Amino acid sequence: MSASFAPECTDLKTKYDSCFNEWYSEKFLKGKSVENECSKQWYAYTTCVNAALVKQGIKPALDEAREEAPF
Amino acid sequence: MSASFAPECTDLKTKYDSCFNEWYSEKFLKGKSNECSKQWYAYTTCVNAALVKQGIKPALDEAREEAPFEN
Amino acid sequence: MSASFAPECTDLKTKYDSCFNEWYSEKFLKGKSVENECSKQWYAYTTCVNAALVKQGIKPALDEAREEAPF
Amino acid sequence: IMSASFAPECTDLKTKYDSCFNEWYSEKFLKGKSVENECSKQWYAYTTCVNAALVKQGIKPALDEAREEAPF
Amino acid sequence: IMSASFAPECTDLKTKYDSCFNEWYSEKFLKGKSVENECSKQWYAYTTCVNAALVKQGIKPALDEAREEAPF
Amino acid sequence: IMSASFAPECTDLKTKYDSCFNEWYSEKFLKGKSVENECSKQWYAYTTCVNAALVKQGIKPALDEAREEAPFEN
Amino acid sequence: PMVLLHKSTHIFPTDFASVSRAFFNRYPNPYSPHVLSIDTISRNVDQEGNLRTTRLLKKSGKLPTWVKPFGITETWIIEVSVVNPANSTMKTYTRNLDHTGIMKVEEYTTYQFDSTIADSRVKFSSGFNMGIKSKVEDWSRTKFDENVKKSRMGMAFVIQ
Amino acid sequence: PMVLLHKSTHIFPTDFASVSRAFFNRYPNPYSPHVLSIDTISRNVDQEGNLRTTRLLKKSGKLPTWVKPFLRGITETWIIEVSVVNPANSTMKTYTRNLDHTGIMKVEEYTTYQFDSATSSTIADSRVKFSSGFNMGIKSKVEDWSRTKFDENVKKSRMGMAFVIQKLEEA
Amino acid sequence: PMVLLHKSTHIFPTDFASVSRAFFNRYPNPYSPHVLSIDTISRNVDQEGNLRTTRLLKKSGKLPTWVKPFLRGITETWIIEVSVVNPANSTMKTYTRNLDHTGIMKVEEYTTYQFDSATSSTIADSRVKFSGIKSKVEDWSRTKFDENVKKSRMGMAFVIQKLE
Amino acid sequence: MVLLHKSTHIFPTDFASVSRAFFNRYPNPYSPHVLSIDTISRNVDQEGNLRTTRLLKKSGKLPTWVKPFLRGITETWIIEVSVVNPANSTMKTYTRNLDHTGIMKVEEYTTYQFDSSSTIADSRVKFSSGFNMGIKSKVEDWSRTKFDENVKKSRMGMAFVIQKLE
Amino acid sequence: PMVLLHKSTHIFPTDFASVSRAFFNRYPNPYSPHVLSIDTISRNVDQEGNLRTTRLLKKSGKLPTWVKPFLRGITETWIIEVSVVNPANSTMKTYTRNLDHTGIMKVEEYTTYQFDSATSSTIADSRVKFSSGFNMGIKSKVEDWSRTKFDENVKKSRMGMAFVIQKLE
Amino acid sequence: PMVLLHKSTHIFPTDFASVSRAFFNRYPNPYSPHVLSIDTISRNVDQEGNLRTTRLLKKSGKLPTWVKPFLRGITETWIIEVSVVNPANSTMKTYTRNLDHTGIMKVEEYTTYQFDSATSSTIADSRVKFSSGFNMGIKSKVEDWSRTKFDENVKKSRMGMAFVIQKLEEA
Repeated sequence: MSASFAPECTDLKTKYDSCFNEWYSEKFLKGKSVENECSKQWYAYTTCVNAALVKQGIKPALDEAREEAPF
Repeated sequence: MSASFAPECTDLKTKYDSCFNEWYSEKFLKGKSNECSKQWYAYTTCVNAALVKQGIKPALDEAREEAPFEN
Repeated sequence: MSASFAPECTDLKTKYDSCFNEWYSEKFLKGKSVENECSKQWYAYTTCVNAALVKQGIKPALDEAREEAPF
Repeated sequence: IMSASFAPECTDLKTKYDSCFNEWYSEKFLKGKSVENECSKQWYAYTTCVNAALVKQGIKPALDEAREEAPF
Repeated sequence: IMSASFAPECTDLKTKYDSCFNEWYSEKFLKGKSVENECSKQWYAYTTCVNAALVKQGIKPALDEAREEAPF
Repeated sequence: IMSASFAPECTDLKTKYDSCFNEWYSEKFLKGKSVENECSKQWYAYTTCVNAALVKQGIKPALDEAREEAPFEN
Repeated sequence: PMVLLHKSTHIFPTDFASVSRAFFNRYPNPYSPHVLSIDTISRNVDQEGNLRTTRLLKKSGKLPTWVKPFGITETWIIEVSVVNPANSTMKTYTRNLDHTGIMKVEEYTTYQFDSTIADSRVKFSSGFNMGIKSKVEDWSRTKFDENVKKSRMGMAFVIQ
Repeated sequence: PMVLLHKSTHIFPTDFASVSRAFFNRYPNPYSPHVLSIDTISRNVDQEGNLRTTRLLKKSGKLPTWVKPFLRGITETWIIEVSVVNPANSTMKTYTRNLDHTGIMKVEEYTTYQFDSATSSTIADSRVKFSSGFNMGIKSKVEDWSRTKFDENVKKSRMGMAFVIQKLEEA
Repeated sequence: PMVLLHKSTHIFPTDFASVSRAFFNRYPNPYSPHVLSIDTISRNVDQEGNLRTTRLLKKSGKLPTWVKPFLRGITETWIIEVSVVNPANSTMKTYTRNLDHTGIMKVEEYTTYQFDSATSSTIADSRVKFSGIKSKVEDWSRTKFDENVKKSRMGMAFVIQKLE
Repeated sequence: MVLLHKSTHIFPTDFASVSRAFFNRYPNPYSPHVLSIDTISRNVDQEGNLRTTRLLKKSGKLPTWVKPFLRGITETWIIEVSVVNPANSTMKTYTRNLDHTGIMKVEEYTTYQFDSSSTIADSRVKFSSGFNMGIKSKVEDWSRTKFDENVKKSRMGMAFVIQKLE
Repeated sequence: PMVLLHKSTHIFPTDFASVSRAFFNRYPNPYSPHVLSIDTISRNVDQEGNLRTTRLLKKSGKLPTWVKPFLRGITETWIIEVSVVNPANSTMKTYTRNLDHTGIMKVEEYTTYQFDSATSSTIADSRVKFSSGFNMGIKSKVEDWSRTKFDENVKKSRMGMAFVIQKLE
Repeated sequence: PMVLLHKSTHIFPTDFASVSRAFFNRYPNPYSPHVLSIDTISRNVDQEGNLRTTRLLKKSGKLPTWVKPFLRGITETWIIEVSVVNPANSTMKTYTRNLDHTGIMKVEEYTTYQFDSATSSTIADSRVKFSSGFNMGIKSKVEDWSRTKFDENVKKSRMGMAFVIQKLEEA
């Protein structure tokens, strides 16, 4: 199970990923859902991580690559 | 699984190898016996086609003239 | 499966480790023994190892560090 | 042979100035006959050419900083 | 002190030739008093020794090739 | 235009000595007029100073060791 | 900017659900040790019912030893993916976020069901050439200045 | 930041006007080939009648082999030279130091010239301060290395231990 | 002499017998490909009922990029690993360190495994202690200084002469 | 890759003394790395001009940015070709390196021309290196390798994970 | 031309058939991650009834730090592998060597597999010869250096001495 | 330990006295800038009337690129210079060698100066021996490299083969 670049978030990330995995395998891919049923764990995780990501010098470049649509 | 150096040849290689292996274990080592000429033909035609473009062919031909097990 | 630095010792080593693993799991951790039930296998293994190790230019540093108490 | 300015266009001007300052240094200042600058024409020419060249260079800040410093 | 040839044996010969040339260059060629080679002996000796030595150096191919160039 | 001693304190001394040696070398020794040390004073000042400096130096052993050798013998 | 293109094809003898799930879970694993961390930056289902994810990876590695005299221990990588559960198809895009001045490595991969077939194309883009040009320009300058001094001086000396 | 000091003294068998004038004209000269140019940035006489000058030099040279490989090579460095002449006391003070490559090293040289009527000679005392941070650079690179490696080793310990624990439970 | 300390902790959701046993058999495993051999040097039960083992490991690897570029490259290191197990308190103490290449660096690692009945889990606390140029710089500075003293004396004297 | 530099100097003397200086410029204390000069050929052409070709050998260090295996002190041969036109009192000189030419070709043109009251000397240098293409090739191999490696790692990793899944 | 030798022996607690078949199928495997491909160039049964095979492997890896750093970096090596199997005697002989980068190093390996009924095991004997020309390269670099240093020193002596001798007048 | 030899000859168009005196005063001179100082360690006239001198020189300089990159850079070398002058025969012998950095290299030079009345010139013959031993260091690294690669490969075989044999027996 994967580590987050910010260790403080790793545990939460594990919870979000676990939930997402079940929703993906059982519901989304089986055509039974088009929503994000993982809102609690996602919120926790994404907050912790974004706290870390402001400290890192990477947010500008990442944002620029997010305004890009490589597809 | 096993790769040819030329991706186009890999399936051919598998077939050939598959065939050779049986022949090796069941006939050759048991003194009961070239039953792989078809698969060998396909495989080797592909490989040699690929080798002409390769820059190792001089060195390889040269090394194929050497007999390391003699004297 | 792991190897000894002296290949001649690897089999004896395997025999010994096997015995010790059993004793450790079944006897020692369960308080059913505080004695050495691997006399023979350990003897063979350690005779071989000490024979091989003494030739090694490593024996001094090792002996030096064995007089040491890291706790 | 006379020393080069870091900017070749200024070399000649620099020479004139230095020449003039040399005469002044030996004959007047050291002998107590002067505490003024008798070389301002040549100096102005020289210093204008130089400071023009110095702006292209990335060194004016650093030069200024160690010039604000008083090593004495 | 005067220039060395890459072949020390030729240095003496070289010195003579060069000396001779200097004179002719300054006094005759540039003043329009001559356009001929008044240094033929010294030149012959020097260039014979030199070519003898040059055969031994592995640079003769490159020099020969580069003499076929006309850079002007 | 004068060479330095490895110890700055000795340079002037060295110079005096060298000047003296030179005159003696060219005018007396090479002409067969002498085989003794007519520069003993200068030599004295200079060598006392030099050996003083040399004591502190990390080369004194290697140098002493190399002075026991005779590279011109056989 | 030099550009090199490579392409690759793979066949998975198993189902799209397992391949795409594996893709979302491919780290850590023993054959990709340079992966330090992977994070999910954003994920939602879009207008057409496709899953859109963006993730952030950090891998470690050395700049190639010969580029050193012209580095950094870690690189960030963005991974952007679309999954279409209807068609059983997936498209992925990875690239490095930093050190882009030196090189940019872009990889597009599309997974499609037939067994699951994967098409990859990588575009390496370099400027390693542009880096040398700077050091060489500097060398050239300094050398030229040195020589200009020596020519002038030497000539003056002899003219005397 | 490492600091190293050196001192030196020379005696010129000549007069202050000749020494100081030479200093203002010391380039070019055959013993100083890496000096590429000298420029006068400012010159004026102060409240106390002393001459105040700031000059700018350019040198060529190679950076020391012990610097990181990206900075290795031949470069040109700028040098500031600041001097005061006191014509009353016949004394001079000079100070030079490099303006760039200051991350790598700083080299400062203070020199005082004073006239000595006793020896009829001009005495020059020089003191040079070398101060660097190359040591700090090594210590930093090492520290970062240590953190990263520690991360890998703890990761492998955990991953491996887990692997073996799982495999030894299928039994 | 530089000294660095690091700490890390992990929780194994399993029993002390399993974690500690795995530790005695932790190689080979796919995440530790550079480990070449492991040997048990000595194993005994002490006065207080604990198992004391000393083992010798050999690993291959690249020396760290920050060393003198001639010792950089790939080498092999011997490592001593010493352990105490307490079956009673269900605890384990381990110590590893390099036996050779110590001139370059010393890397020591303590790791303690302890069973926690609360979590039904084994808690592992790891602590690491990691522990010439200046000479080269010194020599450089003396040299540059001597050269420069020469150049100043010579140059100055030259110019002073030419002004006469 | 090609880089260009230019320079001008004015010699406060007559064309004859300058050109004569050029033929005799070595040795001089500002040019310490010069080992030898040799005169390969010399004559006055149909149009009355003196044409000389000379050979120099220099010692020196190869540049830091070259492969660190070729770094160190070496000796290079240099060719110097000159024309003097005594009528106009003008001179053209050209040097270029004979060897180490794979690494660089460094050419220098310098023209001396008289101004009726000084000799004006114009210098031009053209530097050229094939280093760029060498680096580029080494990059091609790096990219090929990194690509191929990554394909194996992908194939293995995906297999390991897909299995550990099922 | 420097040469180093290594030899090693491994014992497989199994029969020759299983060992030799494994050898013909030894890649890919998780402990050999740098092997990129293996291909069969030729395979034949000879006069004496033996199987003669020639194979080509491609490996990736980093060139060693002791090489001229102009050649340093990561690359790919081609390796040729030649084998003979004798089914009667139950024995196998194999040979590998790199086809390219031979300028930097040549690394050869001979191996004999044999059955030993006593141990009921297949015994594999390996003999490896590493040979490099790096040594000659250093020596040559040192020589050129010595030649150049000597030339410089001859110039400095002639020039300097001539200078001082002139200064006497 | 490599040994390289070089020999050379020069002819001074002058008399032995001038050449030899020049020899004792050859520094400083513009073609030898790296000489920092010369000292006369000992000087005496021997039993047979020849002058015996020992001197100590210090040079600054760069170590050769072919040494270990940890040693590359600029340093100082002490040099001993030993000479005999024979005023009768007009002949001189000199011998120099580095006192330090002998781990890296030893460089020896014997030189004989001789008067030749035929040419009215002084002939100087120099014979230099270079010796190193640097080589043994390099070779050592290669050995280690090979040892390690070999051990790795043995591991890789033993594991790899076992693996495949296992995978085959499950059939």
